[PDB]
Amino acid sequence: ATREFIEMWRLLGREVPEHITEEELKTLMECVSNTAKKKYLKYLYTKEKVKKARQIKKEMKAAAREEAKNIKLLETTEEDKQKNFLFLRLWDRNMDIAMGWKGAQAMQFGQPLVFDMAYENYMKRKELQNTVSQLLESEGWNRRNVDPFHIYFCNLKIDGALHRELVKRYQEKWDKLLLTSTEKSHVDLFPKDSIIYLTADSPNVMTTFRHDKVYVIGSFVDKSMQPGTSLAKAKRLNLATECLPLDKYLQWEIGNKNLTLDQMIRILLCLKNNGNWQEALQFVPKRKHTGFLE
Amino acid sequence: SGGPNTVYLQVVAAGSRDSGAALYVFSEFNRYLFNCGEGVQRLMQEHKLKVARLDNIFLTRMHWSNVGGLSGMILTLKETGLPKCVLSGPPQLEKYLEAIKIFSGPLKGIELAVRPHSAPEYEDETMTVYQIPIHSLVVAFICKLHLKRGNFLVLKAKEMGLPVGTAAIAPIIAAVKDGKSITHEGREILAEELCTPPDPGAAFVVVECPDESFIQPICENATFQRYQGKADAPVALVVHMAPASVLVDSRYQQWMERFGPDTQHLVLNENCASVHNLRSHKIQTQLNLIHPDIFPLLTSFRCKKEGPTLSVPMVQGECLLKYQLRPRREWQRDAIITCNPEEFIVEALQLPNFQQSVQEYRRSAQDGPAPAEKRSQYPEIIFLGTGSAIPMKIRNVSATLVNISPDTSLLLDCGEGTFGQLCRHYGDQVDRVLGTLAAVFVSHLAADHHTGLPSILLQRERALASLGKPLHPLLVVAPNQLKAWLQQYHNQCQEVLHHISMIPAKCLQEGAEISSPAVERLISSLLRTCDLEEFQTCLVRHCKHAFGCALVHTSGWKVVYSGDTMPCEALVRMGKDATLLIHEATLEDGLEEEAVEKTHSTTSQAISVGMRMNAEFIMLNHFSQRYAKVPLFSPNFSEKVGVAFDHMKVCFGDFPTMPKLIPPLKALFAGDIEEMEERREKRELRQVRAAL
RNA sequence: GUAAAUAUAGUUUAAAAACAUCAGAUUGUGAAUCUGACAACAGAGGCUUACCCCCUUAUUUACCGAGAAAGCCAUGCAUGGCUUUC
Ligand SMILES: Nc1ncnc2c1ncn2[C@@H]1O[C@H](CSCC[C@H](N)C(=O)O)[C@@H](O)[C@H]1O
Ligand SMILES: [Zn+2]
Repeated sequence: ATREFIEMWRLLGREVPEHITEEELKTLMECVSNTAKKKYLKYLYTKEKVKKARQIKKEMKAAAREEAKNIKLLETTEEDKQKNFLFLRLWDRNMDIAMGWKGAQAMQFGQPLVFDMAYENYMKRKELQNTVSQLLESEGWNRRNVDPFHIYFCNLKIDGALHRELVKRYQEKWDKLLLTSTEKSHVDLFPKDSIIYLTADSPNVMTTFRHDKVYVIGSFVDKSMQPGTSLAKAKRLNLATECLPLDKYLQWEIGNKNLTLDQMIRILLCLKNNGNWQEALQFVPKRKHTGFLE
Repeated sequence: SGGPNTVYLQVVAAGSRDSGAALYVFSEFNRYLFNCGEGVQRLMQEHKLKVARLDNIFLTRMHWSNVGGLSGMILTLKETGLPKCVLSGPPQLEKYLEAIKIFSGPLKGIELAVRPHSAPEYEDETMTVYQIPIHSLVVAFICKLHLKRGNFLVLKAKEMGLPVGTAAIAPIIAAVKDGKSITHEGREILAEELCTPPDPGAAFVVVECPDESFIQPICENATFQRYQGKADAPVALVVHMAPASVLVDSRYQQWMERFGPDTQHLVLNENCASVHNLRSHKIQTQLNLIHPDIFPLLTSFRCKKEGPTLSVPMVQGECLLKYQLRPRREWQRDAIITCNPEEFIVEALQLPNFQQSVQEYRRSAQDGPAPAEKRSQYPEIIFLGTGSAIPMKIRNVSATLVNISPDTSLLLDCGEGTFGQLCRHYGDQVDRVLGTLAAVFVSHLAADHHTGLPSILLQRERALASLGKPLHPLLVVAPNQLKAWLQQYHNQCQEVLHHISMIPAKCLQEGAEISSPAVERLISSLLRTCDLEEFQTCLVRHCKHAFGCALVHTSGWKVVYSGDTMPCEALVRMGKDATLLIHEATLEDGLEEEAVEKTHSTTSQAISVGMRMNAEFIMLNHFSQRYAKVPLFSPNFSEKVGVAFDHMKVCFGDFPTMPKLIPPLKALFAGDIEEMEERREKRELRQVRAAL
């Protein structure tokens, strides 16, 4: 009956996926009615379309690489670099090991930066997936930096949805990520005076990056606007709040004033490395503003 | 051409004696309003109701209480840019439309059509409206929804293997939608087989019944009998706008019972109790904390006893009451206003420096000495609204009342909806308060400053009925233009001038010359009624036919009101050493050029005149939306500064206390203070960009 | 507050690709890869196969009341001031 009417709307011609799994059908059933299910089905269909297109492109490139590899075999010119090599080609491993050493040094002496995962109740499933993806990108950008932050994952419930998704996404790397993940709040780990909670709705405007201050970023993705939530949370603890200067330096044009976690961490990393506000704000999406105010 | 989607009905006005009997309907295609009445503009603005696509405006009776507010609605539509609008009612509305011209202002790019009762039908294929006349004259409207038979059955097309995915199938839809039977899949399929049972459209009737003289005729109506019992188009609901006494008539009750359980019988009348402005109640309740009598609680309508339990259901109407008709017919009472004073009090309390400032003010007042000279409470001055333009939620069109004595009251700036504020401010005593009125003053000739003049008069008669006093033509002072257009309204639409007496403002000017002995007698009676000694009128240089007034009593206190004007020496001479001054304050300093262009002064000019006036105290009034909630504060301002707010009560003894209230005011406006800061930043950016 | 437009959750141009992101691979120097993860054009609501709209927030821009007719005064047929009418 259930998959029967799903096949009925398939016959209707609506864009729907094929060979769907059980968890996806459960999620679809979780939807209220009509438009929610239609959006979810269109998503899944587009996901399958992209997956199959990537499969076709990958097979094409594999065949092209095979034939081109035989062609390159035809040369047999030899005398390649005289075999005068100082290092073996193990560069990805060495980069990972160097990043690990730098992460250990940062965990011991790095400046704290907190992501507070206390919004799971303000986020839908899709927003949760987006938040996890942006958290991965932010952590990756932090690792590569010449002077990484010491990243804290505060208020991260062990069995919560966000922690579950992070564990699923990171696999065994989760236990080896060079960062501090804890259920306690940022107020239980650092003095209340050193904490600055970054929000877009704060009356105060950030002027300079401070190296003795602990910046708190709300790991929140609200494509359904909920202004003042991070500000309200910071007010309960009575924490100082700051907002990025975007009206001062950029002609905002059309867009939303709340950036993503990855953009936020990149801006903060640029500022921490003695970058100016122009260089730091180069990470703001160009489609939003029109230029840097002169 | 298409079919109507979900449609909604809404009760804009709860039906109270103040700004009642307003109905609204909206669908995707378009939206309509019934009995715009008076003051519904502010009500719609507050509740975020969309005014666009309001092509048609409807009504039930010619009474000003049902048609008084048309001017504001049409002006708002003109501002929006809607090019066309039409009205439905008795043919005399045409003349009434002409009347509006005399104070319409610049009207262009807008069409003002009319839909007389003689018109057969309106149609538009979206919603149909029926016109039904009444006589002892009232008109009721029956609205029938358009047919939406378009439907297709599920999975039987697949069983029939229809050639889907092609274009030639699209015409075939009409064949099944129109009612054609065709042979497909070896079946002589009929259109009804593949079509959901068509619904012609729900019907609903709107009617107003002033009294039994209109209860009796309605039953002897063929149109009503058509929809009574086994109606061709069953009626989903009926809305009645009549008092409780009319609602309990034996004939009326029988007529209501005729339809049976099929109907729902929504009703609207004075007995309904609700709040028409959450923001106003919230702000006045918050202000009440600072001091009781300056900011008295706004008494809310509260019916003592619910209406008698009639056999048929009686769904009492409420503000924001919502009823969906399609695709489901139900009472969607989801966003109905609620009264939670405690929530407002706690929300205000959870503000920075607010409670602390209030406590500090309490300490200062307690330690402060008692008022010297034991100044008498009377006279009192109550500011109902201080708005300068189309009323907003925060404020209202300029209007003030001065109670000289418990039996003598005068009114200034009788703007739009003033009776609404009178009701909201004086609950049931409104009868005594209205009887207390001796005369009403008119400011410079302008619609905003005299929009609500007619309604007041009508209500007075009702109050006179409550008290039973003999008829007393209320006095009013104004230019001859007011007399002319009021006479036109009297002799065309609704007879009201017999309840009024008029006095030219020029005859009251300093050194004026009596025009007629009757004028002299009228002005002498005016002076005697309120125990006043001198009433002075002076010209003001902001527009033609503009007057500023001054009151001097036997006790010697001199109070001067100016309204729209600019610093004038004659004003200082007239109000030299005046006890109090109430002056307009539209824009802020630094914008002198646009102040001159609009002929309105700013704060700096207000202080300049006040120190020129040499008056004991100065009050600000006539503000604009740009000052959404807060007036400018600065130590450079003298202690005499006074900022008005809705339903603000003041007396002479309060003069040494107004400046002491400056902090707590700004304490409550923290968010609005931030708004002012952002506005000032924007103004600075604009000014520097212009300079460079 | 009211009308317009606009809204790409890593970025950009288009209307789907490129650059990116996370996990694993001790890679013989094309790893310039291979195996996987992610893939939602602001948020929510229908309705005819497909035909779009209605609403809520966010960003940027501009923001509410006097036509004619007749009689008189002054200036060089036109203008200014006033009086009665709609
Ligand atoms: N302009 C800005 N200034 C300061 N912090 C900002 C910012 N834009 C984004 N952020 C940070 O990035 C996080 C994800 S944006 C989500 C914003 C959401 N309205 C809220 O209540 O926070 C924000 O929580 C904030 O920590
Ligand atoms: Zn005014």
